[PDB]
Amino acid sequence: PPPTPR
Amino acid sequence: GSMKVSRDKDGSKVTTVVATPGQGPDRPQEVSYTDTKVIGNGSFGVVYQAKLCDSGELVAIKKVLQDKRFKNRELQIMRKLDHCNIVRLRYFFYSSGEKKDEVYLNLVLDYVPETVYRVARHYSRAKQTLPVIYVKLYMYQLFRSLAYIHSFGICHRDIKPQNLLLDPDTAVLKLCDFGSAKQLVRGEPNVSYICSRYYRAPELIFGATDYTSSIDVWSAGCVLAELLLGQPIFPGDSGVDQLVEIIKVLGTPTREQIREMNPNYTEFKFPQIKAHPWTKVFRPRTPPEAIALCSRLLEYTPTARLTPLEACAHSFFDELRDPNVKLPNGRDTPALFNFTTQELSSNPPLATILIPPHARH
Amino acid sequence: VEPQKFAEELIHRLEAVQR
Ligand SMILES: Nc1ncnc2c1ncn2[C@@H]1O[C@H](COP(=O)(O)OP(=O)(O)O)[C@@H](O)[C@H]1O
Ligand SMILES: [Cl-]
Ligand SMILES: [Mg+2]
Ligand SMILES: [Mg+2]
Repeated sequence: PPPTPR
Repeated sequence: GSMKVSRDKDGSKVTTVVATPGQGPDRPQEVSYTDTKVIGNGSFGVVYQAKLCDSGELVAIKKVLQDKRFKNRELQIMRKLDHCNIVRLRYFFYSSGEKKDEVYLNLVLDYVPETVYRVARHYSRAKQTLPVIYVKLYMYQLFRSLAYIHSFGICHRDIKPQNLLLDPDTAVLKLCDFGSAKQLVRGEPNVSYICSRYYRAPELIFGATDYTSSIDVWSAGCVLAELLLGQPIFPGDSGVDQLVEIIKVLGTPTREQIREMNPNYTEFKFPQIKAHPWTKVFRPRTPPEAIALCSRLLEYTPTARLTPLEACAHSFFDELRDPNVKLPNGRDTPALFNFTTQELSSNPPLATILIPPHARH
Repeated sequence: VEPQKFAEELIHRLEAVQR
């Protein structure tokens, strides 16, 4: 799972 | 980025780059390495092993693509870290790669040959259980690294066996992979879909955005349970699958516990499933104090979970504080009591327990 | 992810495993 989007 | 590629003294390909050291002010220096080979690969990028030409020491080079879509704090987080149970960032530099006219970030780290996952997998396919002494050693060092990063307000957000590097000879554990890590600030929301499957805290599965560093403690509890059990304790493809496994062990959370995790779920009528006793969860030969510790980590209410520093002081690790303990290979245990003021900042009086009298001399 | 839809699935699953 990826971190928060920009 | 400029990268001089040449050969030297044996036809061995030598790569020269100008790399910035991990610590201190930015003072980049020429770094030469050889014997480059891929030891890891994925959608994140590539991981190479290489040998520094000067010292001859082995290093890992994590080469990740500068993705403008998401936020990556991996570099900025690793640069401020310096602890014996966290993998060291020696240098970093920028270069090109597969994508045309694109820029990649290269992280030069200490090379550590094994992981907790690979070691655990050996015992699983051999139908053996990891000796309790190693469970103590690995878990203790994990909690120290957590106590360290939490003191800066940094949450790893991806604690799992694959991210725990091991040097089996010295039994030293090093936490790695800070691509999901973040400095948590109260009042500022965080992404909920974080942490790897099997190790995701219940509040994360419930979709909380106001979670704290205690999610790392839950994940650590999952690692502990896994080492004792020989397999993941809460497997499942989806969040619901994993939550069912958790409920089958802990029992249905109370309304108050649900509120502590995510208030938006307090008014639903979940069926009441009885808890399965921890002594029945693990094998009958499992040490009572390991069961006790695990039940204090795997708690629904995040504030009820032990802090990493408190976990180190738990009775399960009492053996490690014995003067006459040695590794099964014959060597002494790694450094375990060299706590700094920063590590103890969360709870200074714990030093009485954490530092045994035979360690103060 | 609606809390309603999520709880609905969870309740369904828990009823299946409930003694
Ligand atoms: N410093 C290292 N030395 C040796 N192996 C490493 C090192 N760092 C990472 N690895 C190995 O490469 C794998 C990927 O590293 P990691 O940082 O976790 O990448 P990712 O962010 O994609 O998960 C790890 O599972 C680990 O086994
Ligand atoms: Cl039940
Ligand atoms: Mg990883
Ligand atoms: Mg990562």
